[PDB]
Parts: sequence; structure tokens; C-alpha cells
Amino acid sequence: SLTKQYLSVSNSIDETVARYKAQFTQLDTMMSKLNNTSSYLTQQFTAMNKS
Amino acid sequence: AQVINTNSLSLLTQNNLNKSQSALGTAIERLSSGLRINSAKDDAAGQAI
Amino acid sequence: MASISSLGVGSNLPLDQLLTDLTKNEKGRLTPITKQQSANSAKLTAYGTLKS
Amino acid sequence: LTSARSRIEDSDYATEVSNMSRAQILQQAGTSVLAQANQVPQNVLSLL
Repeated sequence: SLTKQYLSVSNSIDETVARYKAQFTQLDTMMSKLNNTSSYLTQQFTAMNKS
Repeated sequence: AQVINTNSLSLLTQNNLNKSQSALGTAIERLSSGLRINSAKDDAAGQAI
Repeated sequence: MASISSLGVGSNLPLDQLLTDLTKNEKGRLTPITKQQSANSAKLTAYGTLKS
Repeated sequence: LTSARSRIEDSDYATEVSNMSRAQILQQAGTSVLAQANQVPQNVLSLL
């Protein structure tokens, strides 16, 4: 009953932790994309201004 | 014997730039996610299977 | 899959790892749960001892 | 079934690394050439 409730709450908590971490992972992938794009945009500006 | 009214040469470079950039974007998305089927856009049959 | 984050320079991988440490702070959430578990386990052990 | 699902969904590390690496070179070039090509016809023609 009590250690049982612990089993249940541990399980539920674990589900929640996986959820949070997964959200963070996807968000960071989006970050990767945008960072790369903006970085090459920046180099292009620097060169074409050096022009 | 050329034209200031348009830098067709730069226009020519630009499209190649965008094409390469799109290829890179897809590649980096796949390599970061670790899954190639990130959306139905990639493989209709694969996603449903 | 092998994941392989980053590729955008930023140290995203270790940031995610330390969010996993805060995911291990949710393993912390368990830490209350685990202290309670250990208390119960010791209680049951004592009950058995008294039975003997 | 898990193995099959992995084999379908997952990406090939070597292939994707190769593709990304190859594309970045195109990016670097294209940027440089665009800058230079923008610049030179401009100044020479203006000189005339």
C-alpha cells in the first residue's frame, strides 16, 4: 500500500522526467538549426562588407 | 561591354547558395535528431509503418 | 540512433546532460520517495526481528 | 520488432556526416564567390 504508492509515484515521476527531458532535446535541435543558419549569414555579411 | 542595371552573375550565385543551405539544413536536422524520419515530408510509407 | 547533439557550436550536449542532472534532481524527487522507502524497509525488518 | 523499427527510422551516421561536411564547403565557397562577384563587375564598370 505505502511502498506500493511509492512504486506508483516513482513510476509517474519517471514518466514526467522523461517528458521534460524530451521537450528540452527537441528544443535544442531547433536551436542547432537556427544557430547554424544565422552563423553563415553573419560570415556572409562580414565578407560582403569587407568588400 | 556589361550591365550595371543587373548583376545577373550574383543572381546566379544566390540560388546555388540557397540550394546548398537547404541541403545542409536537412542534413544537420537528421544528424542532430538521430532519426531520419522527422516528419511525413521525409517518407510517407516509413512514418506510417 | 546515437543522437549526437550540438553541430551548432554551442555546448548543447552538456547542457542537456545537466538538465539530466536536474532530471536527476527529479531522481531527487524520488530521493524523498527513496528515504521514505528505506524507512519502510527498516520498519519491516524490525517487525521481523521482533517476530523472531 | 524494435530492431526493425530502429532500422527503418534511424539515420546513417556516416552518410549524414558526409553530406553535411560536403555541403558546408559549398556554403563557404558560395558566400565568398557571391561577395567577390558582387564587388568586381561593379567597380570595374564604374571605373571605365
